[PDB]
Amino acid sequence: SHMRVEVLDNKRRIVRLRPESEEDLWLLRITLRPGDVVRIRTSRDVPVGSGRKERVVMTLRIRLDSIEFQPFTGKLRISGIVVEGPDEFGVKGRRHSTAVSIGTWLVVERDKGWSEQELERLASGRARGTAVIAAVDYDEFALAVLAGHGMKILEDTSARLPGKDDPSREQEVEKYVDRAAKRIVEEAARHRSPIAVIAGPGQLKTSVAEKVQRAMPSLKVATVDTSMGGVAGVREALRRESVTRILRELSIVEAEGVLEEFLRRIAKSRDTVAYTPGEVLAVARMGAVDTVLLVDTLLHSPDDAVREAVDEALRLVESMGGRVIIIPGDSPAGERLVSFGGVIALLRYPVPQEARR
Amino acid sequence: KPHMNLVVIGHVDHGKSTLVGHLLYRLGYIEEKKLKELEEQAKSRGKESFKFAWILDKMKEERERGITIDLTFMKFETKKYVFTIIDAPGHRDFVKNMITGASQADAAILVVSARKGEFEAGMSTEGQTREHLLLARTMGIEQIIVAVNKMDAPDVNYDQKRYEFVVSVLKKFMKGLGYQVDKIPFIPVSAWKGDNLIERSPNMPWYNGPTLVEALDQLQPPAKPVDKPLRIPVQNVYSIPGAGTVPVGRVETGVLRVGDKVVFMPPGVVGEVRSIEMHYQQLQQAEPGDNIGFAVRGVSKSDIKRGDVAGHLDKPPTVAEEFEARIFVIWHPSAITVGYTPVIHVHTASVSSRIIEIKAKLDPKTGQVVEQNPQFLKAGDAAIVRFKPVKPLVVEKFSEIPQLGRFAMRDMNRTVGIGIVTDVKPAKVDIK
Ligand SMILES: Nc1nc2c(ncn2[C@@H]2O[C@H](COP(=O)(O)OP(=O)(O)OP(=O)(O)O)[C@@H](O)[C@H]2O)c(=O)[nH]1
Ligand SMILES: [Mg+2]
Repeated sequence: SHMRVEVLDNKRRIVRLRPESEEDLWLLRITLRPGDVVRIRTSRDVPVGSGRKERVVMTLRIRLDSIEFQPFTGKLRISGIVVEGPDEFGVKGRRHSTAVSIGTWLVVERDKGWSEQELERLASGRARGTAVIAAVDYDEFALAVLAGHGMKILEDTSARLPGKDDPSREQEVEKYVDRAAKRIVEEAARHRSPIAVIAGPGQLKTSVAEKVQRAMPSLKVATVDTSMGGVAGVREALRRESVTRILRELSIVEAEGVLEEFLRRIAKSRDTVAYTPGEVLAVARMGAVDTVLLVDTLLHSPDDAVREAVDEALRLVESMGGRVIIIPGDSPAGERLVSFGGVIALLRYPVPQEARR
Repeated sequence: KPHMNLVVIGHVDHGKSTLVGHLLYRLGYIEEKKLKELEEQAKSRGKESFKFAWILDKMKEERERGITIDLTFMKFETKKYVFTIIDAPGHRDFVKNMITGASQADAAILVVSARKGEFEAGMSTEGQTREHLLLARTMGIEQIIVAVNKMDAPDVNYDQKRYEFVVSVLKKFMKGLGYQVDKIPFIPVSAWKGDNLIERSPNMPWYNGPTLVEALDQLQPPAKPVDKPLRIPVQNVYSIPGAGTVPVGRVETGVLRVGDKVVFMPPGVVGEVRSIEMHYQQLQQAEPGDNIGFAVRGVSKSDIKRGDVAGHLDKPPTVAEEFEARIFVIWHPSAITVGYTPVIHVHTASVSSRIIEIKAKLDPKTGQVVEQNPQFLKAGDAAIVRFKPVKPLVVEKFSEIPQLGRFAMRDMNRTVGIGIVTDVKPAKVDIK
């Protein structure tokens, strides 16, 4: 149900753990850092012996160099320079690149020590699942899969339908909805979705909804009114009140609220927001941060200074009662963030610009 | 005998479809057995006062609702003119379709209800008398006839006091949009009864102004930009037996001839024009303002869609990789920033586009650059911004082909902004 996490040494530098869900894999993405040394049982191709190779399962300690996550693949890609292994194979100094899959045991050693918030973060993962969202109108149909940690478009399609006067226009829209229902079922199945949010203007969405309910009767099927179909509709639906409630446990969705509020303040009460790594650290030190919205790519920036600033600021706001929310760059909200350097913050009180030093 | 396109606009249910339907019936364009069959059909199902509207509304969801969803096209003529009248949806969920109608139009009939509560709905901050007047303006319609309607309703009853009020309110707003309001008719009518459609209405002796048909003949037909490269935004695509696949659209610029080879942008598909039909009439060429179907050899219905634009291979429609625009923010609840992605409505197309730069805030009175790269924009700032369409989009500089270079910015069922395009960064032409 969540990542088992057990601290091995008295110096609390070494932790054994086992991802048991993709959210656990995401938790590793936002937690692990370059310099961490991991230890897995992988395997590699060794030249034993004469002109021949054998694939040998072996345990290595790798100084992490690269941590990479792509949603809906169930894989955390990792890479680095091997710092220890069976000496009979001479792997030290050589790059190992593998993937941590769900269920893969791995031990990781952090020199600075594993903080207590970090350990808790790691174990937090409620294996919250997945949802699918579609939007349909007479022009377009689009379908997406949603998780806490990512969003992926699965279908984008003009309904190259006749104009309304056309004879058997009724038949062609009937085929259209059938197509849309069949896709919504296929992906909800493929992704183990309990919930299917079906959006759009007017009755098309409910024609579609009825048919997918009938094919997956245990599925939770919610219609949402929305200005249009297609991808823009899926994105609008993420902002409607009903969906924000149903999907409230998803970061991608919760981000939308704090971005809406952030923009409101940009317009109406400017000194109560901050953005940019540097500014957010500044106001996080004051104790001014109520919540911080942060794209995960900042956690893994190639600039050491900004990784340290961001992790610090985040350590700070957590310690003084604040909420921290990490989202993928690959999300509607995460794309709005890039203009603000990838982090925004809602402040508890007005901090003047002259004071953010 | 000159041709013009009429788009019928206004708030939801203020009577656009009955007004068009009845006008056609009176003018002699609908058979008795048909208007009566519809009367039976209507009454038979929920709807009842819809027999006139149902000679436009024919979609399944449309009849059940009973709402106009997508444009309807009909032909008729007056003494001076032959007309394509375009019946637009009023419901806010379908203003994208009203917009494609407005871009096609030479002139608009604004239908506004005088009924207590109704008129106020449509003229409210979020109502569609207001929205459609805005959109018509930004889409380049400068000839407008307003029909003040439902004059027979119990709560109006031909009252000149009411008429005068709605006109007052209407005129104020339209004047601020930039309309020379005194040069445009406000015709008290009953779409349902027929008051002031064709002949004078006994019930409203105080009017004396022109009837609807009269107002129609006072319209002056637009200019015909020949010697501009051919542009036909496609409104719909049909697979028709005897013809093949035929796009339908209004010729915006240039001239099309049977036998011409034509390219559809952005798909880059090419085909040869086999035929041209307008109002069921065979043409050998289509001039600007013509609203045509044209059969295209070598292209299939899955290759091209609404929002694509046809042109000669010679000089193909521009596909904007990026574009620059002078905009004005009508409404937005907070701050517009870089990254904001409204949907852009131009000619027959609607494509979301990411603001990738706010180059400048402009003085709202004299237009000088007042701030470069401002943090944000609000209603009602004027700015120069750069856009990046999220899918390929045909746009054209306003100074070159205006009808392909004026647009509304819409987000979240609201009209947020309007703009004209000042620069285009063309994508590389690909051809098939
Ligand atoms: N009394 C009276 N009723 C009218 C008049 N015009 C329209 N109505 C009624 O208003 C209702 C709306 O009719 P429609 O023609 O569908 O109005 P619409 O503006 O075309 O509707 P949408 O296209 O969906 O926005 C119908 O029940 C009509 O009978 C009128 O002039 N007088
Ligand atoms: Mg109608």
